[PDB]
Amino acid sequence: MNDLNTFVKDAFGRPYIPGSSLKGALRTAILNDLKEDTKENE
RNA sequence: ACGAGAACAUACGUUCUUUGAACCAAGCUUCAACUCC
Repeated sequence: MNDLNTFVKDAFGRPYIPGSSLKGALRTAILNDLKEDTKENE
């Protein structure tokens, strides 16, 4: 009935949000033009 | 009964002296620990 998923923590065991997460969020927000933006978008 | 007989082209002597396989150059670029029920 219980299966816990915990938050990401650094080596000191004190949590933080990595910057790749926020860049993924802003990339999802910016890319509301057409889905043509590949892995060499400047 | 030879323009012949006898006679080492031999002795000595460092392929050696000086000389950076160097100079320049981000293991980096783009990525949501995630979706479904």
